[PDB]
Amino acid sequence: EMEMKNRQVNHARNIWDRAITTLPRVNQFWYKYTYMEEMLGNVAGARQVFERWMEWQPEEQAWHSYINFELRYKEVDRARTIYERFVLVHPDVKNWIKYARFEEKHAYFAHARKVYERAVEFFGDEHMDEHLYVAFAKFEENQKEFERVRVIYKYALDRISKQDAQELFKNYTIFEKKF
Amino acid sequence: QGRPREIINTYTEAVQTVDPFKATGKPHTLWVAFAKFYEDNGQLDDARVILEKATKVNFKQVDDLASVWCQCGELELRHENYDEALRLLRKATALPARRAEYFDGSEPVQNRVYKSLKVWSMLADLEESLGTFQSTKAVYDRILDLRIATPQIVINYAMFLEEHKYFEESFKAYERGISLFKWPNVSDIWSTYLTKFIARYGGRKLERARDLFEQALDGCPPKYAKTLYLLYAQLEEEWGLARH
Repeated sequence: EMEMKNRQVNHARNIWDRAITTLPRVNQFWYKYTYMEEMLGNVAGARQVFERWMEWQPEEQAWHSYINFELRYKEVDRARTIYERFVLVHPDVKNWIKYARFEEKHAYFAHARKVYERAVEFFGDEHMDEHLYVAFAKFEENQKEFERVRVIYKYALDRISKQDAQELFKNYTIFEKKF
Repeated sequence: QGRPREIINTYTEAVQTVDPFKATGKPHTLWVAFAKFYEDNGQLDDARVILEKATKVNFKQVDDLASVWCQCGELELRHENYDEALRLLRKATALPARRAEYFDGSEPVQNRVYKSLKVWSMLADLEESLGTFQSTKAVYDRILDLRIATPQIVINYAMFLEEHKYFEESFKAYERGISLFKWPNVSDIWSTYLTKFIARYGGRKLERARDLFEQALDGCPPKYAKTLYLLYAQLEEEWGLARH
């Protein structure tokens, strides 16, 4: 902070690179380097520092910040290429439902079909963590009725002992009936 | 001004509009009219380029696209022989099958029943004159709606009865009429087709016919005015059983 407060930018970057190489487990120095790069230009050194921070096995809060910084820089191919190794590290239910983020920008039909096939071919063939089916039903209700009645009724092989939830059976029935 | 002919020039100015802004259906209807001016321009000359240029606007999410393609299908019906009209209408009618609507806009849903069922109906199974309707073309229209459609129910079930005339088309018409619209809107036509199909397919004085007719209409609202009886009551009294 004392080096960034002054007009020296070469020594500040050399101190930040040494702090990032000596303390790889620290996250405050990486956040300060990301803030200094956002205060600076949009050169490829910021993307290289982000790739070096992501290659050091970061958490989901750093991956979400990198995805937000990529989405706030008008990047479509670079955001989709950097999202392939994010789902392969943390296979969470919040990360599997956020992997199909290209449908919310240009509606990405082939990419949504590939993401649905990857979500059906992933882990959870018997329970699906009670979160992929509701998102698939919402994506089918927002789109046309191609496979909206199939995955809600004929795909009950991955259900857990009651074929629905307690407060989400009549709601799913009303969502499938009136759409 | 000089609409049929003046210099054989200003018709291009009639097709010249531009001024890009927010509009729905105006450039497509005026583009189809410009395709009629192209029909007076020598017909297929410049017409296919206008249909291909106006065929892609953003990604789906418009009812004017399939309306302009269907209008080109009507101009293809004005084209006499149905060979090329059926090939171009078959490919252009098969394009919405992959992707229909609901990309971005003010429409919450896709609503491909109207436009998609209109293009599929113009391609095959018109139930009036044009032929070349395959046995799977009715399932291609029911799959074209992909959920439920009411625009051509009576006529759709009549076409499935023309191509088949069996109990499978009657049960599919009853399910498509029940899931079509709640209450005896299309379900009343499903009841009429259930009695007529019950007599002409399931056999006269059949127990399953009364079981299904009494099962679908069981609770019911009061129909148009009311009928809870005369169909099933008269059918049961005419079945030869004075007890039931």
